[PDB]
Amino acid sequence: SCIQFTRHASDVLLNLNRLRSRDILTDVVIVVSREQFRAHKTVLMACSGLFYSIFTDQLKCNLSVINLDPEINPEGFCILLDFMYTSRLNLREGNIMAVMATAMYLQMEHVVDTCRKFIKASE
Amino acid sequence: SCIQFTRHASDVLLNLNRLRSRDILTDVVIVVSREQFRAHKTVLMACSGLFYSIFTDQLKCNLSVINLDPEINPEGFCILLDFMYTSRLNLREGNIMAVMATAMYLQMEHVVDTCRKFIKASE
Amino acid sequence: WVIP
Amino acid sequence: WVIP
Ligand SMILES: CSc1ncc(Cl)c(Nc2ccc3c(c2)CC(=O)N3)n1
Ligand SMILES: CSc1ncc(Cl)c(Nc2ccc3c(c2)CC(=O)N3)n1
Ligand SMILES: [Cl-]
Ligand SMILES: [Cl-]
Ligand SMILES: [Cl-]
Ligand SMILES: [Cl-]
Repeated sequence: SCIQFTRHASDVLLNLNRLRSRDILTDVVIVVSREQFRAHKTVLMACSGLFYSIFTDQLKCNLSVINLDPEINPEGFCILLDFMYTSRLNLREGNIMAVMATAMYLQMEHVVDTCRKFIKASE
Repeated sequence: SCIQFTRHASDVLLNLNRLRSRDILTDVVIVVSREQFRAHKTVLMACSGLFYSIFTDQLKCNLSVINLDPEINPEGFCILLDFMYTSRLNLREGNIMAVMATAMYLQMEHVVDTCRKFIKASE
Repeated sequence: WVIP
Repeated sequence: WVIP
């Protein structure tokens, strides 16, 4: 018999992004080819199958620095990190291959699906 | 020129609640009249003006235990904590006064607004 | 607010 | 996915 506030999840995510922009309570640095990205472990886990697996590991859950595979493009990661905190994906002809490859590695199934669809439309 | 994934914010919140239910990466205990509630500081800040003020304080941001005012009802807090992680509010005739008072203390403006409206309808 |  |  609950009532539901429609905008609550969006408002929560907006506030989480405000904390990220001000670097408040960020607890991990993600290193991508020497580029560094600060974030909240819980948000990373909530959005990515890879971060979920990493931070549920009894040893890795305590790491303050995570280094990604050297094949990962920092711009592709930056676009996906922005998507995690906003629901908005900056998908462009020039970045779609790097974004799809990064989303496959991060295990972000819905992003992989839209990249596959946008690539299929261009062929 | 971004695209947006409609269900992303809801999916993030659903995963954050799954982490809460399994006690994964919870970093604070909220004490309410001897009852204890584990949660994520970032989610508490994202939902409440009071927790936002507490965890942006340079000394309180480092506390693992927060004790609420003894007038706060643990059931009212439990209902609001559930709302924070799900967007669903279990508002009933028997709990509405305790829920409104707790939401006013926690500074959860949208919850206070619906309680005021539901109380006004009953008079 | 809505009835979910 | 939508155009926001
Ligand atoms: C599966 S239970 C669960 N519980 C809590 C969390 Cl934080 C979590 N995250 C997560 C797992 C897998 C995937 C994603 C997030 C996005 C995606 O495409 N795949 N999962
Ligand atoms: C104001 S900027 C901001 N930035 C980040 C966060 Cl985590 C935050 N939370 C917060 C502040 C005030 C209120 C709420 C959340 C809910 C409510 O009713 N009032 N605010
Ligand atoms: Cl480390
Ligand atoms: Cl996704
Ligand atoms: Cl403490
Ligand atoms: Cl609210």
